[PDB]
Amino acid sequence: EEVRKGNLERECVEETCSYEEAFEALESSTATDVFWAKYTACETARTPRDKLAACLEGNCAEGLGTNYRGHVNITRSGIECQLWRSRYPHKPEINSTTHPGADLQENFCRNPDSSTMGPWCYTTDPTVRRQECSIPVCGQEQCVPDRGQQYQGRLAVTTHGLPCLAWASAQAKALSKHQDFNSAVQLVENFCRNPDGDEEGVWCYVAGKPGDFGYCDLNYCEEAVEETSEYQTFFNPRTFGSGEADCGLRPLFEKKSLEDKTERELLESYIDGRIVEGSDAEIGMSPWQVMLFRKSPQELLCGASLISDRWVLTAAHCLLYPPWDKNFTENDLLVRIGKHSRTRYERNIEKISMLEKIYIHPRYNWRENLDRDIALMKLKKPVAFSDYIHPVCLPDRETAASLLQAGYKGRVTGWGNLKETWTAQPSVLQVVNLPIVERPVCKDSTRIRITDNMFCAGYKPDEGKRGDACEGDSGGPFVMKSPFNNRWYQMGIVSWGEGCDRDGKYGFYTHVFRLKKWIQKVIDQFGE
Ligand SMILES: *[C@@H]1O[C@H](CO)[C@@H](O[C@@H]2O[C@H](CO)[C@@H](O)[C@H](O)[C@H]2NC(C)=O)[C@H](O)[C@H]1NC(C)=O
Ligand SMILES: *[C@@H]1O[C@H](CO)[C@@H](O)[C@H](O)[C@H]1NC(C)=O
Ligand SMILES: *[C@@H]1O[C@H](CO)[C@@H](O)[C@H](O)[C@H]1NC(C)=O
Ligand SMILES: [Mg+2]
Ligand SMILES: [Mg+2]
Ligand SMILES: [Mg+2]
Ligand SMILES: [Mg+2]
Repeated sequence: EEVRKGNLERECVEETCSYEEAFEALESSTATDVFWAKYTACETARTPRDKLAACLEGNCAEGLGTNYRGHVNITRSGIECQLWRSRYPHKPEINSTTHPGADLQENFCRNPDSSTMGPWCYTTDPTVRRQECSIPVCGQEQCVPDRGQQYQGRLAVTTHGLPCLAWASAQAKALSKHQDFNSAVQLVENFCRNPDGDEEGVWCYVAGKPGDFGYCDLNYCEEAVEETSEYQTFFNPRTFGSGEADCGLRPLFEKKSLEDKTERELLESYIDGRIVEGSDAEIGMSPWQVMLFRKSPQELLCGASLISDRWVLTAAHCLLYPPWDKNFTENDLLVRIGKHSRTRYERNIEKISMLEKIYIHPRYNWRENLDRDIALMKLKKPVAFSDYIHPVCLPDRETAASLLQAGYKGRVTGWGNLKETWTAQPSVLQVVNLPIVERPVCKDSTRIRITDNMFCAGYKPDEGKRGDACEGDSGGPFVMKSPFNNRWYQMGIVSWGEGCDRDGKYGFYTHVFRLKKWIQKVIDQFGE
């Protein structure tokens, strides 16, 4: 009757025990002492039972982490743990015999010396001896970290309920090592893994043409990102197209050692008193700006943002919105670039270009809050830049915060195309600057809830201010100017603030810094 064994459940955890008692009826002595090792670690978590119960079984950090008996390979950063068995790169001061208390098996993080920093391991990185690991703390359940860079679980389907493809799958290996990853990531079967340091999160492949990749739904911990010039080329020119080397350097201004009328105003904290309305932009002030027209009828549809000589952004809901019947093929549309009069045709200033292919961010969802309201379009032929056409620089995690702190305000350049899908009207491009508003103040002014993916902007209303919410085009650029490398970076892709109607308040724009890698897979998908 081993099934019995005066079970502890009642003797040692449903109430405490603290030894002997783990004696009368209990054999295999050192196992009574490996239990005791566990039990001394769980010490301070004696009440309630479930806490202790879940401490002893150890996928769980209590206090200084000694109790951990789970299976995590990786450190805080991404470094793989050097097996405890091992001396390369590091001869251990603490081998399995010297501290036989802790379970020093394989490379799973432990804490046999109970260092204040908690569970840790030896590194495969020769410059780093021991780096602590980030482990599920007891009673703060779920919360994936590092955008699923250290994801060692088993998720095998996309957000849209599609099947992941195997990571060899004949062609899924043919295109794998086409690009470099982090090899400290175990790419099993068909599970959702984040090789390429994707700021968006984990993902996998899907049935379709080569390189099809839905993303994976996982509860990531809330990254509250809101805490000639030298800007290195992230992209691969051949696929992405040229431009990045020189992006965000306005021909008529930056290159000509010129500040426009309202840019110096951006520096200041809202000098308690001075707002500036949406006047007309002067020429070459928002060159990356784009206009999306329907072909037949000649119907202006949406704003956009040049990022190269090749790729351009917009708001997914400009081509796909089933609440209407928006489903535009490439043959339905065209874009215009470097325009200034909405109505006139700019002869030998503006370029007309057609579409080659459209790419709706795979995690686009309109059936709730327009999550990932993002799209991507390639032009059937590249575009030649000028003093009127010029691309905007794209930011990363690091620049977000850097620019959302030091820089206080941003900028919405448009022909008010968002507003005017509602009334029935600016004739010429309007520029206007808006301060980013604290997220919590933005939260309790709106019903539709805000992920970390979206943010708010505008001046504070005080009972006598009418809502200038809805400045700019829909799918157009919100932009910011770095006071360090002196380049224009796009932060937002204008979306419907509420709709726009409801407002006597603030203005909404989707984040972009997490796109970076999603883009890189798409330009490859299409090709060179
Ligand atoms: C790092 O994590 C990997 C991935 O889980 C571990 O390797 C797996 O080990 C289990 C059985 O122990 C197998 O079922 C999987 O197929 C393995 N996957 C591999 C080898 O890719 C591995 O144990 C961990 N590494 C260390 C050094 O502990
Ligand atoms: C563990 O290292 C210590 C270093 O003080 C040494 O005494 C012992 O022989 C080593 N044993 C093993 C198995 O590594
Ligand atoms: C648009 O319609 C076409 C059929 O003409 C088809 O490709 C598809 O069902 C629609 N596109 C989307 C994204 O739903
Ligand atoms: Mg019970
Ligand atoms: Mg007893
Ligand atoms: Mg007794
Ligand atoms: Mg007794």
